[PDB]
Amino acid sequence: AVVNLIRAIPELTKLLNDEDQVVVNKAAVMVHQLSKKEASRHAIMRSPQMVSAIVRTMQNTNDVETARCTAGTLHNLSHHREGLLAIFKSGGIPALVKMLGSPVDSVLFYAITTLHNLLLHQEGAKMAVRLAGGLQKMVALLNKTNVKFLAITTDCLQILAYGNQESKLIILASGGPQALVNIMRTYTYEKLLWTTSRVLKVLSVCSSNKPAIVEAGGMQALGLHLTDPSQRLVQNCLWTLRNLSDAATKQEGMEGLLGTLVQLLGSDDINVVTCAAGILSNLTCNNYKNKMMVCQVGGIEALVRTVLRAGDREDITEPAICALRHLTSRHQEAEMAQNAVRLHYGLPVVVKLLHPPSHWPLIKATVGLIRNLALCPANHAPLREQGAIPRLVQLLVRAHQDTQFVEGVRMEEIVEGCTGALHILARDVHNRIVIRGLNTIPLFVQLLYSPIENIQRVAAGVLCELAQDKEAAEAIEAEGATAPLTELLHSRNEGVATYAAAVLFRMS
Amino acid sequence: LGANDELISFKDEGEQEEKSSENSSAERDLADVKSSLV
Repeated sequence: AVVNLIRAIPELTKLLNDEDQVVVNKAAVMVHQLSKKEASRHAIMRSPQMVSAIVRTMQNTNDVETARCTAGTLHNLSHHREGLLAIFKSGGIPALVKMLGSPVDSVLFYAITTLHNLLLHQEGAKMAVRLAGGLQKMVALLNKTNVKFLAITTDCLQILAYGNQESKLIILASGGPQALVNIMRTYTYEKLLWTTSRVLKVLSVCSSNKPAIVEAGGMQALGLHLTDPSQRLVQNCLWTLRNLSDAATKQEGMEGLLGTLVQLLGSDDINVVTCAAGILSNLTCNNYKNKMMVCQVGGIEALVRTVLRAGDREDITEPAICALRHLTSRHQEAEMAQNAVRLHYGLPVVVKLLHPPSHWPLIKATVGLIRNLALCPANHAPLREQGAIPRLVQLLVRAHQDTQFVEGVRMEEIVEGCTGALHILARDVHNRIVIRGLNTIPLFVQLLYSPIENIQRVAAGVLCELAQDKEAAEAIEAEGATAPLTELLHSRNEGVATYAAAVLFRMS
Repeated sequence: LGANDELISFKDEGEQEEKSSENSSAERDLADVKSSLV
């Protein structure tokens, strides 16, 4: 009796447009079943009206099954360029972004996966997602707990944020840093850790996102994975940690991170060595706690070995030397550190670094390290024997000449640094003879006239030490040092005033 | 006592990639993840 049992697209498109929702729901199911077959797919993808109806129904329906079926249909069409284009041109992105707010998982999954496909292969998709407010929706979803979903969501964020300062700011405003750090500290799924580390790397170069990542516990979270078997993950964490380092010098609970970084200096991967050295240099800056920990785990030796391996590679020696500089001053184990640099055979290479081909940034740091090393009397003779004095004087003379930004460094800083190093080295009777013999007194007296308070201090300091010897005190007086030193008794700097009084007393 | 500590900026080092090189694709790793999630 009932016959005709077993143009389909044009018929279904009409049904999805029906005002009757029960009809729309049933048609939605049929369309979805058809999207499962490649044959029926092309027919759907080629119909502008079909796609538009699917997109409209999805964002307007109140039926969960209809939302699921239409979202699933679009996902099925997203595997082909033609499908991606049709979805794109039919207003699919705003619709999909709206679906990211759905309380049903199946719908969210179809939406985020289809969006990822659009972002990867559809020209114009990134901009559309940003405009539609996708960034904000995605960050909000980072509190979900399905690790596969989180991996796709975070990668979408990476695609959208890469090379786009505005997107990074949006992510920041939506609380992205804290959510991303939470992921790093909570999950173990490598692909997610990796996609998430890529986002953090991108954000870490933003001056606004850097402080937010650090305060969220980012340094500690990234540090937790520096030993994971995934090389790509370790590298991403290291690069990110380095970018953030200059903003994490006030963080606590860095013990674990510092320990691993020191061990990483012993890596055969020069890129890992370079990053770890850079991170260590910044983390040891004005933080006695961090210096203590680094020294306790053999950091001095590791850093000396790093300098030796680096050779003339200044992208490795600068941070390694700066780090050694930080480790040799102002902390309970600074004295031990000053001795360790010597006991680990580092005095010769440190002095060598004062010579060409080293550039000013490295020389500046090296002078600073030698200044620290000189605080340890056992280093007085070794430093002299390696020729440190003559070179320091050479640098001083050159730098002073200029003062009468060079290669990125202010020569005034070199004058202050070399003269300070010489001031400390002059504590040694033998070094005083060498310093005196290089005809340095006239130059030291001239520095008393320096407009820089710190230069007058170290100049008076070295003259004070030199004046301990009669003949020297005589040479200092003959240079007309009396006049300026007397005026310096009125210095606002206690050190200057004190050193000046000491020299005046000795000249008499 | 001693030299003053100083920070090092890695601004250029970090901004290098996003300026000179195009962004990498993670499809190889996520393809299976996406099909599985769906």
